[PDB]
Amino acid sequence: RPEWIWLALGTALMGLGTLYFLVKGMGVSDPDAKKFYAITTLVPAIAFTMYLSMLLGYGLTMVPFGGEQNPIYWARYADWLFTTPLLLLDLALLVDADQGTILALVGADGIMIGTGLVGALTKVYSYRFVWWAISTAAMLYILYVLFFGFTSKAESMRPEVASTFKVLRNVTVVLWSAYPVVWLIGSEGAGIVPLNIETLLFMVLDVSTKVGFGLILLRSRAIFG
Amino acid sequence: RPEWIWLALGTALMGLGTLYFLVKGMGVSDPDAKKFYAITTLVPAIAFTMYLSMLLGYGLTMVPFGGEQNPIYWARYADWLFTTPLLLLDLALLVDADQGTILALVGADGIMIGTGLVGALTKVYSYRFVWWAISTAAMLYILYVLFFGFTSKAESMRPEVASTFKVLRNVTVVLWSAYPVVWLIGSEGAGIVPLNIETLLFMVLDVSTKVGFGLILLRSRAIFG
Amino acid sequence: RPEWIWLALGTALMGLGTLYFLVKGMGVSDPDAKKFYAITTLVPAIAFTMYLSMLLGYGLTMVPFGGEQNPIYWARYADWLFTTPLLLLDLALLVDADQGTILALVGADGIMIGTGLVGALTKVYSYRFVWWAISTAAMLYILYVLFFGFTSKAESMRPEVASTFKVLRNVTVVLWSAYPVVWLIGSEGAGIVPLNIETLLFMVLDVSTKVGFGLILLRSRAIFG
Ligand SMILES: CC(C)CCCCCCC[C@@H](C)CCC[C@@H](C)CCO[C@H](CO)COCC[C@@H](C)CCC[C@H](C)CCC[C@@H](C)CCCC(C)C
Ligand SMILES: CC(C)CCCCCCC[C@@H](C)CCC[C@@H](C)CCO[C@H](CO)COCC[C@@H](C)CCC[C@H](C)CCC[C@@H](C)CCCC(C)C
Ligand SMILES: *C/C=C(C)/C=C/C=C(C)/C=C/C1=C(C)CCCC1(C)C
Ligand SMILES: *C/C=C(C)/C=C/C=C(C)/C=C/C1=C(C)CCCC1(C)C
Ligand SMILES: *C/C=C(C)/C=C/C=C(C)/C=C/C1=C(C)CCCC1(C)C
Repeated sequence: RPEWIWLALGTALMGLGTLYFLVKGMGVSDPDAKKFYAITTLVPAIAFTMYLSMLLGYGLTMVPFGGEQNPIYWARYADWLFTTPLLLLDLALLVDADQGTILALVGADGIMIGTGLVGALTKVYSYRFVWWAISTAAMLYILYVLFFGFTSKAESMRPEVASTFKVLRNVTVVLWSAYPVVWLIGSEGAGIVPLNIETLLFMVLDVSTKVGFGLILLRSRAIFG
Repeated sequence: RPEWIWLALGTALMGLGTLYFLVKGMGVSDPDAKKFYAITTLVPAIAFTMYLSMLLGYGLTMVPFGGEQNPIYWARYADWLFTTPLLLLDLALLVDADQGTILALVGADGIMIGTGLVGALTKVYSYRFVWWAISTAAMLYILYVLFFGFTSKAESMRPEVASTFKVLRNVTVVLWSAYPVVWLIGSEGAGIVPLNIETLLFMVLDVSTKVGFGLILLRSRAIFG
Repeated sequence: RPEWIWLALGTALMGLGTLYFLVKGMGVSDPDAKKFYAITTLVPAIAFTMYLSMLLGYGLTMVPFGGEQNPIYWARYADWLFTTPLLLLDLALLVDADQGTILALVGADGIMIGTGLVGALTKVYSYRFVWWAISTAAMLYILYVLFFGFTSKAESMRPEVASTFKVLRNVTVVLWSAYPVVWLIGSEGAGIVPLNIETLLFMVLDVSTKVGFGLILLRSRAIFG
């Protein structure tokens, strides 16, 4: 299958991302730095396994909608289900967010992937978009809290915290919101962009939001207590 | 389908419930009130999505048992899986429960929905009831802790706490135990009550245990620190 | 089916395990002893439900690999998914492990069962072993942290803690690593050992790692604060 190379290239990059983070994580014995290193290595590990599941073709399935037999990488939702809230925890711990606010976001994130998955496998075409919309909605809630609520409390901590957060926020804020767009125009939605392009688009995005995101966070001197 | 209206009416009520709670939650910046507001809005959000999934027919499936092809809304279990422990957490935080007790209840709740679901999709008629029984059993465990162990510690806190808890306990204690009953006589079990009635019965129950429940809790002056 | 008796025997042992733990747990009102009792009872309850689901034949499924139709107790992965991380929590709470480290382990455990399941239901034979290997790899990570990281901080606490831990570690360290071996040689992998034997092998293992493990822990005077 044409996108095979993109799934390979992502399996690889996620692999190396995990291993790098795993080694870079050796000899870190601060409770706070641990937490971070822990979460930030899980994302690409989980990501790695799902990229491989897609590469080997275990993450793939045939959903009928549109009078056609459309291909749907369901693995992506299995992956995101776990990676995406972890990624949020990273941000939340950093700014020192309320037990409350975290539960809020994870809840929202859950629903977001939750509905997105439902969407992806729905057999009535127009219906899929109702799911998209609901998910897209949950996203706007995350992006809100991240942008408004978080930047407030982010700005009332150490110089290194606020800075690192701000970059990490920005990256997420931008790249995260690219996913629904891709979804919509892609084979899950309109079928405007072809699968091989969609996969590549997603593949670049994932690598960035995870390894890229991770590289920034774990490199910073801001993960410490 | 006859119950379509009940699923609509519940989608709606859960929708509004979520939105009411979402707005009512704006401008609440106490760490404790947040926690509550967060949990109590997830419930109806999750509930909203699952009611919609049933309405659109994504939460529905055909399970054969009894030499028939019986309609099972599986989405209910996907819903309850998450909503029900959250609801417990609400009660648990209110009384200031031990880290232990909470894990106890969530585990029990898990098993209750867990087996419930297993029961619901079991193809051997008599077998379903074994599952019912096991689930019904875990329920009696929660209702216990709630009634005995919780009311103890509930009673050794502020006046507003004990009061609010007591109502909330009562509401849960009564309406929660109605679910198995309905399950049993309904199309999951005996098939005495018809699906459309079952759905309405369930719909009324859900709206109460969630929005109803929530309305009470979020209105009280007892969610604060 | 030949192994029916083994699943029965396990259902039974897990049942009694649960009930014993449930009774023995009455009248324990220390926050730390609660936590432990809570987790250690969940394992066998969860275990009980999945051994029944396997006995009743709800946990079973036909996976095609090797040009044959192989039988795969998928329930095992449903069980382990939850039992195995709880088992680790028990160990981690005991030694007083970092929020970080726990999250680390649970993560690894998730991936372990995560991939194991993927493996079990994979339709390409050689493929199954790639999953095994990845899973087996996560295991080595858990066994490491348990053996190296944990024994360090374990040895810097009370005499009773270090001792009990050391036993519990050892039991886990040995018995846990038997599972992959069994998997490989069994009907999931090579199909060297027969299912009825595999089941018996697993059956003994589960009972030991759960009830046995639990009997040791809950009997000890080290679960207290
Ligand atoms: C707050 C609100 C409630 C928000 C909820 C959003 C609900 C919207 C539901 C969409 C619904 C009106 C149906 C859209 C399909 C539309 C193309 C026409 C219906 O069927 C077509 C035949 O006419 C199928 O064409 C197949 C041929 C293809 C070439 C497809 C047409 C090309 C279009 C560019 C893609 C259109 C489909 C979706 C992107 C529509 C909604 C997108 C929007 C939410 C960004
Ligand atoms: C501590 C214990 C281990 C736990 C106990 C769990 C085991 C219970 C399993 C019962 C099992 C032997 C099956 C019972 C069915 C029995 C009435 C036979 C009639 O079955 C009918 C035809 O064969 C099925 O159609 C159905 C047609 C119906 C419309 C007929 C009406 C009569 C009844 C209402 C049939 C339904 C049976 C259930 C109500 C079972 C009782 C539940 C009870 C535990 C509250
Ligand atoms: C590592 C993967 C990450 C960080 C993925 C993030 C994914 C999203 C934010 C996906 C969002 C979606 C919507 C908002 C609309 C519906 C389609 C989805 C699931 C692609
Ligand atoms: C918002 C939904 C709530 C609070 C649902 C609560 C549901 C239950 C307590 C269901 C219980 C069941 C049993 C105890 C017996 C078996 C059947 C079930 C799953 C309906
Ligand atoms: C109560 C059950 C317990 C403690 C189970 C532990 C199970 C494992 C450690 C299973 C491990 C596996 C691998 C490491 C390789 C692939 C096959 C598995 C899933 C059997």
